[PDB]
Amino acid sequence: GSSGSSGEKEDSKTRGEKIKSDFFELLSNHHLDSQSRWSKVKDKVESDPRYKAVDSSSMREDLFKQYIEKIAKNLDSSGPSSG
Repeated sequence: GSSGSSGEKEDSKTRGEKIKSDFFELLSNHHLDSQSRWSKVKDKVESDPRYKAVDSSSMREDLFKQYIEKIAKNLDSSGPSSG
């Protein structure tokens, strides 16, 4: 991303932080797959009120794309992750 910021502030003026966390949670919960399609994830997440929280579209495509991008590419596997 481009927008930078230290730590995390939970103010009323801007409560995007929490909104961001919720977004990821949902997507991930939908067992995202490399062949993930925004149109699909959207038609599936739409049913959820959390998806309504995000007003800015850019955040949706960007965020969603970000997560998916990581999946497709070599997944971060390290530690006891493997059993």
